[PDB]
Amino acid sequence: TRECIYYNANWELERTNQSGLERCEGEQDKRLHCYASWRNSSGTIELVKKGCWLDDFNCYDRQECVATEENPQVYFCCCEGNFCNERFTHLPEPG
Amino acid sequence: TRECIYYNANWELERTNQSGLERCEGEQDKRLHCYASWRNSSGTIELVKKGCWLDDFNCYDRQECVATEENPQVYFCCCEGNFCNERFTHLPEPG
Amino acid sequence: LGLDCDEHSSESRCCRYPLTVDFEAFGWDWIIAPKRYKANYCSGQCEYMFMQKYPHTHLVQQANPRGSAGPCCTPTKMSPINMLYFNDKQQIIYGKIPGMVVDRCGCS
Amino acid sequence: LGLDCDEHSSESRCCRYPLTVDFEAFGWDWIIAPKRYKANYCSGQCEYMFMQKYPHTHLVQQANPRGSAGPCCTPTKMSPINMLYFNDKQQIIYGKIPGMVVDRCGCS
Amino acid sequence: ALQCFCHLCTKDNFTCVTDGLCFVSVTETTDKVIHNSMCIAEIDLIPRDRPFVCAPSSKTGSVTTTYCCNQDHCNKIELP
Amino acid sequence: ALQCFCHLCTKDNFTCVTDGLCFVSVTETTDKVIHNSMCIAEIDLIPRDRPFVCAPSSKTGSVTTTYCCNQDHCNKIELP
Ligand SMILES: *[C@@H]1O[C@H](CO)[C@@H](O)[C@H](O)[C@H]1NC(C)=O
Ligand SMILES: *[C@@H]1O[C@H](CO)[C@@H](O)[C@H](O)[C@H]1NC(C)=O
Ligand SMILES: *[C@@H]1O[C@H](CO)[C@@H](O)[C@H](O)[C@H]1NC(C)=O
Ligand SMILES: *[C@@H]1O[C@H](CO)[C@@H](O)[C@H](O)[C@H]1NC(C)=O
Repeated sequence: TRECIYYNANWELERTNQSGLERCEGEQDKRLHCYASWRNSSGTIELVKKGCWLDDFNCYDRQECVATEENPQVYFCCCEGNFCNERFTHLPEPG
Repeated sequence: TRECIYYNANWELERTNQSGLERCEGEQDKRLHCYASWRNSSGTIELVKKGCWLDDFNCYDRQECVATEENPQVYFCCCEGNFCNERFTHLPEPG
Repeated sequence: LGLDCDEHSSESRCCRYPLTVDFEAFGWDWIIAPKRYKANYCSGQCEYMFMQKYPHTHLVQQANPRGSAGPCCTPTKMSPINMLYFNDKQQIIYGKIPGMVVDRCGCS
Repeated sequence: LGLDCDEHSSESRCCRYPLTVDFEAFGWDWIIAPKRYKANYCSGQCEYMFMQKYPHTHLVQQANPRGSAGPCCTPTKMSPINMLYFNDKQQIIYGKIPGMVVDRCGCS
Repeated sequence: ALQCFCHLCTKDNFTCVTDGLCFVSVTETTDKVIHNSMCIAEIDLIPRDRPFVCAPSSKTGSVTTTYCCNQDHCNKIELP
Repeated sequence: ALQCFCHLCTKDNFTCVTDGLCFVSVTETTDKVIHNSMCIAEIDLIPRDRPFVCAPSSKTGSVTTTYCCNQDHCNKIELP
C-alpha cells in the first residue's frame, strides 16, 4: 500500500478537503507513487496539487520529490515512498 | 422486457423456488426468450427446467414452444413472448 | 459502433461477419441446447484512424511510424449465451457462458 | 498471463513489447505530467491454441478451418495512468485516464 | 441528435450521428494533403475536457490540424 | 501450486504453474500426429464444471483427444 500528502488548492469548488492524507488504493502488480505540483513565479511558491500517483516509470526508485523540467509553467515531481511528497525541490538534470 | 414461466426440478439442492415467474433482465439490443426442458420416457413427461433464455437465433420469431430434435434424451424448446413456455410440444421438422 | 458485413458487402476494412458455431459438428452431445449459435467474427483491414479501440491505440498509431505493423481487427464488445448441458458429474446445468458472441469489431 | 518480450528475445509469437509514448513529441505542452509514459504494444504470430482470449476464440479457431485468417495479437489487460494537464478551459486537472497502458497480450 | 460529415461513410450519404462531437482533420505530408472527417462517440472523447483525438499534433514531416465541434454538419474543410 | 508440462515453454524448463489445471492433447491428422501440453488458468476453464478446452473434439479428417488433470506433472503423453 501507500500513503501520500494530499493538497488541493482548488478544494472549495471541487468540494473536497484542502489538505490531509490520502490512502492510495493499488492493484496487485502496479506500483504506487506520490506527487507534488506547484507554481514558482518571482520567488513565490504557490502550491497546486498533491496526492497519490499511479504506476509511472518516471517515479520509479525515487525516494525524494525533485522536479526535473527546466523552467516550466507548472512544476511537478513524483516519488516512491510513504509521504515522500511532503518536501520538494527543483534540481534539473545537467542538460 | 420479458416474463417467463420458471421451474426447477432441482429446486431443493439449489435453494431456489420450485415454480413461479422470472423477470428477464435484458440489455439494450439483445432480444429475450423463454425456454422449457423436459424428459419423455415411456410416455411419462418429467419436467426439467423452465425460465428465461438469452438472445438465441434458434428462438427468433417463435410464439410457441416446440421441440425440434428427433428423439433426444432431454427435450428442449424456446420461444419469443411473455410466458410462451407454459405449454410445449414435440413436433420435429420433416427431415 | 462498428460496421456489420455479409457476403453481399464489399468492405475491406475491419468488419463483423456472421458465423454459426456448431457444437454437434465437434461431436459434443453433452450440450442439450443450443446445438448451434451465432458467434460471428472480426475481419478486415485496420487502416489509419479507423475504429480505434483504446486511447492507447490512437496514441501509438499516431506516434509509431508505419514500421512495422498496424492494429488488428479484434472484438470490442462481447455478450454471453445460455447453455443447457450435462457436466462432468452428469448433472443437468443451466449456465450463463460469457465471452461467446462477438457484438462489435474494432482496431487495437 | 501472457509473455513479455524485449529486443533481446527471439519470440515470433504474440508478445508484449515495450514502447514509450512521448507527449512532447506531439507538440502537446498542455500536459504537465507525464511528459512520457510506458504504454507498450502487442506483436507476434498467433499460432493455434496460443493465448486464446475468449471461449469464442477457442470455438471458432477449432471450427473454422485455416481459411482464411487466424487470430490477431491484441491486448488482454489494460491499466490507467494519472495525468496533470490544462483542459480546454485552461484549468489545472488531475485525471485518471483509462485504457492507456497495455498489461498483457493475447490472441482474439 | 447531432449530424456530421463522414468522408468514408459511403453507404449512409456520408453522414453519421453520435452523442459525441464532429471530427475533421487535415494532415500535410511532404508531398500530400489529405483530409478525414467522422463522428467520435462520447465514450471515446478521452479525456472529455480535452480529448487526445481533438488535439492537433505534429511530428517529423507531418502536421495534423484538427477541428472538433458540436453543431450540425460543422466538420467542413475550407480554404484561404 | 500445481505444476504441468509445457511443450512450448522453452525458457521455464518446459514447466508452468497455474491455479487452473494441466492440459495435454493429441491431434491426429490424415498424415500427422502432434501433441500439445500447457497450463490452463482457472478463469479460462469455461464452464468450470465442463470446460470446452478440456473436451475432446473431432471434425473432418482430424481427431483431438484431450486430457485435463490436477496432479503435479500429470499431462503426459503415452503409448499402447
Ligand atoms: C476528507 O478526509 C477524510 C479522511 O480521510 C476522507 O474520508 C474524506 O473522503 C475526505 N473528503 C471529504 C469531502 O470529507
Ligand atoms: C523557483 O524558480 C527559480 C527561477 O525563477 C529557481 O531558481 C528556483 O530554484 C525555483 N525553486 C523552486 C523550489 O522551484
Ligand atoms: C422466489 O421468488 C421471488 C419472487 O419473484 C424472488 O424474488 C426470489 O428471488 C425467488 N427465490 C427465492 C429463493 O426466494
Ligand atoms: C414423447 O415421446 C414419444 C416417443 O416415445 C413421442 O411420440 C411423443 O410425441 C413425445 N411427446 C412429447 C410431448 O414430448
